[PDB]
Amino acid sequence: CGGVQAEEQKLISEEDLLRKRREQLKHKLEQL
Amino acid sequence: CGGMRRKNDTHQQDIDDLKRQNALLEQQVRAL
Repeated sequence: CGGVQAEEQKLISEEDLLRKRREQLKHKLEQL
Repeated sequence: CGGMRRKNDTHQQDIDDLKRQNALLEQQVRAL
């Protein structure tokens, strides 16, 4: 492994970022 | 490492999947 951790660490943070948006988008849709 | 491509594969899947869901969501939320 040369940059697996770096790529993985980015994939997680990047994925979690989209997850946070999914909640906000769903919240506005659910709330209204 | 263990699951290099495995974890990366799941990351991309979960990612690209999130953007696809958020896309259709926002696209619908923007109109409403």
